[PDB]
Amino acid sequence: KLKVVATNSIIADMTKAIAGDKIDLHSIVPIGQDPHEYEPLPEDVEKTSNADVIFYNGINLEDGGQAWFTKLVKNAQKTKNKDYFAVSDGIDVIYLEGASEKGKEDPHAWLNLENGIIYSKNIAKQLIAKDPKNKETYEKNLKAYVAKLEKLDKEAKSKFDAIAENKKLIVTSEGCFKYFSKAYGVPSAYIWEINTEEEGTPDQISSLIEKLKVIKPSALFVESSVDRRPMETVSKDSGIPIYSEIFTDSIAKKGKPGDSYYAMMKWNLDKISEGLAK
Amino acid sequence: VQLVESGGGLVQPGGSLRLSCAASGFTLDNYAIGWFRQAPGKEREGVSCIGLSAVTTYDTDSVKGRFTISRDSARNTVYLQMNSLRPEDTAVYFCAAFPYSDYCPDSDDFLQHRGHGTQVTVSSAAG
Repeated sequence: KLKVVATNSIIADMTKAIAGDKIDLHSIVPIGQDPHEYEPLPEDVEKTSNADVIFYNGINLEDGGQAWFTKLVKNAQKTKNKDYFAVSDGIDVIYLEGASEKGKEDPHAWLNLENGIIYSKNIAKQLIAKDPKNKETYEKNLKAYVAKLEKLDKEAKSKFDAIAENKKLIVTSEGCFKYFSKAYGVPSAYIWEINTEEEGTPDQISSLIEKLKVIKPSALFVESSVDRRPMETVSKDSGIPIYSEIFTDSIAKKGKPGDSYYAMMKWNLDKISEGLAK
Repeated sequence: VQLVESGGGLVQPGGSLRLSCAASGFTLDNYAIGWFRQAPGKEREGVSCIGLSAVTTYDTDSVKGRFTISRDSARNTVYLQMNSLRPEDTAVYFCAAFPYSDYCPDSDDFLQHRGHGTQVTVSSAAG
């Protein structure tokens, strides 16, 4: 008997994974939508107004001036760390290069399990304290969720270290896989940077093609929520084939590949490893 | 990735039988398995579902508290344990697989890889 609100599908999965069925969920940003910006509906205003706790990633995902989340917590009359809690904290954080930003953060910390664990522990920390005598199982579900993520994190690191220093490269469109690269020993290469930039211009396309002409991944990959035509040409006008799709923005719907945080990561980790290994 | 349901056929009311869904194709480690049942006269129901992460969910209230889904990856087999069976449960049970997933599609959905099911009924079971 506790009202909880998640700002997105990844948080909602990590939360459902901790409570099983004990707490009352709401996930504000739906599958396929970008938690980066979404206009809240009256339904989101009321479920946050009646919330006991609200969780969000922040770290320049949804915690700025025009960020939808910020407006929601004030026109709904709420306060920080009593009503709402940030999750992406304690993470081995990447500051956005930011030539035009000069001191802001990169939100994609869930693209590795090394930090994915932190998110699940932080969601649990501000849920257990808030549901004390009914806590019971939350501690177990956390140990298990983390144990599974950690198992996989360890499998992933090994799978990458065993391929090649000269083949390992994550070739993406939007360069959101920065976190992936640190945890797993493999740098990314992008057409464009995270949402500070424009997309698909010739000075981005030919820069990525030069790197492909110079170093040699066996495959290129595309994101779930993205227009594939740009990558399609860095592959076809000059390059190696596209092998699979990879998950970034959200959790897939049930039965589809990547329908849980663990699952979107199992998919990425297996498909990226195979694309470069082969 | 080529499934058979073994398990068992009919029992008496109050009985218990374990259904067993096993792969004769390729590695079921990366798949969610759901059991569904289709009655001789009613719609398919989700019975239970075990995911990639070995997380489990139960989809139909009519069977909750009785049915259990579990896995043993050594044999690529998931088991559905029935308990305290009643005539309301007589149906063809079958399993299906869904890739890189923790959760099953709706019972209404076209299912991707189902096996030929197992007819399970509940009755006198002797002269």
